[PDB]
Amino acid sequence: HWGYGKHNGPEHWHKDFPIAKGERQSPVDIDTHTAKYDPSLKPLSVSYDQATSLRILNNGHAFNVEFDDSQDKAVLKGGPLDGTYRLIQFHFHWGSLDGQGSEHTVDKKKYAAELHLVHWNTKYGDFGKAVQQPDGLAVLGIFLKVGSAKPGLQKVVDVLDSIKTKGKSADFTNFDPRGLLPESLDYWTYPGSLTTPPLLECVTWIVLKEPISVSSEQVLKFRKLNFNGEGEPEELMVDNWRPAQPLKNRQIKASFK
Amino acid sequence: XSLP
Ligand SMILES: [Zn+2]
Repeated sequence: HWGYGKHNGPEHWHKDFPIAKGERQSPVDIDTHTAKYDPSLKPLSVSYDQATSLRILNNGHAFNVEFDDSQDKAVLKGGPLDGTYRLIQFHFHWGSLDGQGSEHTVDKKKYAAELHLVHWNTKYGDFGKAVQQPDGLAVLGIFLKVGSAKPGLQKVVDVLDSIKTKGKSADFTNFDPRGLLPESLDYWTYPGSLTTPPLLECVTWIVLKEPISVSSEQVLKFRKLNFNGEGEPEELMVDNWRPAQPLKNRQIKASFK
Repeated sequence: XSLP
């Protein structure tokens, strides 16, 4: 029964998920002056040419675009990572207004939204096993600002009317997630957690420096989704972001000078 | 994460 309301939002999560107060929680504020350039970091390898999207789901907290992860079809490697991470799903976090919505912040700047491309380490065989390991997941985070439309997002925007309420899904085949990337793959990286319950400390975060631009109309359509199920009272799906958590004993490293 |  966790969510993003006054009564069940992030400040309540610790009562059912005590790791909420742990040593490697996400998101964090990225202090760009304190992040150290690490010349040992490799370019990110994003290999999405053979990606197979299957379905889009409103899970009551966001919408997930799901992929076939039964083979190495859409993988992340290089950057800070050892080995091969398979894309399982992407989703977004967004605000009620354009001045909030991202989970990570940059020098305390909040973006309108944040895209999470979620990948699991093939050495653990399945996502459920991977989330039990400190190097189980790699999440590629991309900021969204409001300006020009993102053409590669529109297929997502246009299906949202069909999954308005919690538990609705729709076929979502042949979607190319390459259309959601910015030009540069310059990134920050740090060790962290899932940003929703169960808040497991299993993520290598890779946050791109360059945002993507989406239109006001695209993000307005995100904000028409519902947290509620069909024939429950309407609660708009907005402000589904966790605030920045303490950095504690962590270093954020930059891939770029 | 949970099953799912
Ligand atoms: Zn997320």
